[PDB]
Amino acid sequence: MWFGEFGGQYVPETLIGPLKELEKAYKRFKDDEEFNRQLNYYLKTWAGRPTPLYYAKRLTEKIGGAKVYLKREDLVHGGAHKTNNAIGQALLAKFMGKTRLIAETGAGQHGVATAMAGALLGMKVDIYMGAEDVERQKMNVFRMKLLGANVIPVNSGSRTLKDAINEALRDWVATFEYTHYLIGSVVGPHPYPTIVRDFQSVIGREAKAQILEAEGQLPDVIVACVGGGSNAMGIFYPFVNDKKVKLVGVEAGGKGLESGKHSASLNAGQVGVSHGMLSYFLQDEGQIKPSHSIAPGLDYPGVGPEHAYLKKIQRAEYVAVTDEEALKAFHELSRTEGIIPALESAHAVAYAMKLAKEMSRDEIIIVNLSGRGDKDLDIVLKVSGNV
Amino acid sequence: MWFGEFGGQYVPETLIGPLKELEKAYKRFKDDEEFNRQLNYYLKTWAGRPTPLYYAKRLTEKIGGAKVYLKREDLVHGGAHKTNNAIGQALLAKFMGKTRLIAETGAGQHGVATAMAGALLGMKVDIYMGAEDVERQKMNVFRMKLLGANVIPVNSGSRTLKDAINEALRDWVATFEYTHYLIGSVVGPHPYPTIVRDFQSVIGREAKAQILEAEGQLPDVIVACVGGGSNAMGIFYPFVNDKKVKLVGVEAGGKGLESGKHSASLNAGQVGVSHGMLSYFLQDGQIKPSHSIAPGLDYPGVGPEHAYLKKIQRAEYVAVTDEEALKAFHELSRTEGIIPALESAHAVAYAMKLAKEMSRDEIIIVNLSGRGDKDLDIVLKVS
Ligand SMILES: N[C@@H](Cc1c[nH]c2ccccc12)C(=O)O
Ligand SMILES: N[C@@H](Cc1c[nH]c2ccccc12)C(=O)O
Ligand code: NA
Ligand code: NA
Repeated sequence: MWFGEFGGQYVPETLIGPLKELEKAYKRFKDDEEFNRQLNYYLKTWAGRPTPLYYAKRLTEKIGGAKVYLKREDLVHGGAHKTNNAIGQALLAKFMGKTRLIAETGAGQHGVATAMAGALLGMKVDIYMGAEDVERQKMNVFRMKLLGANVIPVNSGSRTLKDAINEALRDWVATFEYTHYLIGSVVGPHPYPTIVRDFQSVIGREAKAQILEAEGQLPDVIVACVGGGSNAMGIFYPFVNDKKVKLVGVEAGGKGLESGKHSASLNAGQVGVSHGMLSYFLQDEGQIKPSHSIAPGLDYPGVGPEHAYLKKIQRAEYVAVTDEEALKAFHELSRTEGIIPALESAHAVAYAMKLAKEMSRDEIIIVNLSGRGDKDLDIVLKVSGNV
Repeated sequence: MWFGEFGGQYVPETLIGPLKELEKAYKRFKDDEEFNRQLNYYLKTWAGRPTPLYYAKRLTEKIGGAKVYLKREDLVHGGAHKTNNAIGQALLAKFMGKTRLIAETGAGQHGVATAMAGALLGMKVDIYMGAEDVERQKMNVFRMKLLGANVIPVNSGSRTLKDAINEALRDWVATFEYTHYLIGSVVGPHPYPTIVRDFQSVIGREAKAQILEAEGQLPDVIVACVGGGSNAMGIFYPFVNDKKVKLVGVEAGGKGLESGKHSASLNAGQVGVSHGMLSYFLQDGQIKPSHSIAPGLDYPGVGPEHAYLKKIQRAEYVAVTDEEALKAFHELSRTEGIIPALESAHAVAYAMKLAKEMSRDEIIIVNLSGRGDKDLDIVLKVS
């Protein structure tokens, strides 16, 4: 339940029963031969795993530093790493005899992934989404509707991601017997941070095998963007015991760390409790304060407790990249490698480019390209302008 | 050169020189050890081949007849099969010493694939696109520019795909010494129909191996959508010599075959010469306009190798309306969690009707040629 001082089950007593049932089911099914057969089958044939590890040769040469590989989570079904978690939890839900899935979403990407997994497995899907995010993400709302999911606008509180999570928790207490609450990052009360990390760790396991095959050795650095932290945990976790491999999580620097408009919880937040977990949050008064990022998936005031832990024990380092830096990396990757990255993933690219220039040419960097940029074209069109 | 009577190389003297140079280069490089090491490496690490073969279990059980499998070309980098052709030809261009790629596009999808491949190999990319299509494909135009390509609006003639092809050809005769013309389907003069089919046949070879692993046998029917015909040939070509395997191409029925608003060249068109080849074209007489809700299927002509297959009766060709493809778009999204391209939805729509007639022991493979992210704006307006 804890990662050092972070994690826990900071929830009302009505949630402890449901969380214990989930913890017991997961402990049984995680190593069950039939569950993993079906999971791997769906990941292979429906999601398209494994994804490749791609040597960004032009980008490497242009910077003239370390070798930059991209783990291509942009190629999984739906365009983001979120699918790995959505399938895992939706299948777990089916094996527990649940008929309905609920989920929070802010950017809409998790909402879409949950709706896809729900469609696949013949399950009912309701997505809680803050009204401000509904307005901002008209196309993802439409994807969810096409996929057969029902989107429920959340009008309470700040009308955004944190409020959707709380409304989803309120639903789950009343409906847990037939409903699984499908959380979209390594956040929330135990066992969710563990379950989501476990279902994303396939990224790192593939990456480790692919890099040893491609280069005969472990990478020097692994770089991943961090919103809540699931894609980073997925690629990090199989290298945690490899002491030589530096892990770098990249948070949303927004308009700048001193601008007050960012989502860098580990960098500038404080220890706090929200959504069932003890972790780092941006807060003023005790009030969990609004976050910002040009990348909608990084727009969350908190962070997963396992990242707080890895930062505390200094196993991983955490940095911030601004909106402008990510936007330059989005354009740069597109025209240098013909890969349009997600704006979230562009933060990790942006940092990797700075980091490669310093490092030696014999050394190796893996960047987790967590998603594709199709979803972000409207945004980039507005902000970068038509060209 | 030819496929039965169809195909050929009916171009002026200014095109004979570059086309012959391309045939020699293609002969040289198609089986070269170094060329294939680079191609398979790019298809694996950058494009993400192989793509899976998916058993659509809920769709199959719902319909209650044949097992429907989907060849998941929607998962290739870029979201459509065209990437296969774009990499192969762009690589060929690099091996021939070319620094520039030109290409036609109407839907924008070949334009994006060529832009991506050009970015990948460090080549200049100019995309010829009709002004009517430039106006209807804002986001694909943005994608191309984002990928470092330039988009040259074509204002001659009907301001769409056929005219853009013509302008690229006029460019290529002037610039062939350093430019490769990257054609986007199995059309145009020899050797383009052969080259494009060869670069897409990876689809069919994977699908064959995959269905043998899953089911222990070849499929009873393969169903693919047909615009120019590159995704259909890709999946058809490895099964041509397997006599038991039925091949079904699905053209755009549009507003209806009786309506005059469709792109079913094989079904309702006449034989003629255009863009240096003998094939089927919709005719008024002269070549007339085409229409489909799926922009990728919106072309009045069709590949000569499909004309050949239709004649020998090796492959059967059918049409599916806008309405029918739309219903299949929604059905596959809701039932399987896969949002198909509207082009691909034509293939799904026909495979669904066909599955109903067939038995539960029998197998259909549908080429799911692309994903539907690009079509959401169009589907939103109709919805
Ligand atoms: N906001 C993103 C990612 C996300 C989902 N759930 C979260 C919980 C915490 C942090 C981030 C997330 C999305 O909905 O796609
Ligand atoms: N119109 C589609 C497909 C296409 C490209 N070139 C073609 C030539 C003939 C027929 C169709 C095509 C596109 O541009 O993406
Ligand atoms: Na955060
Ligand atoms: Na046609």
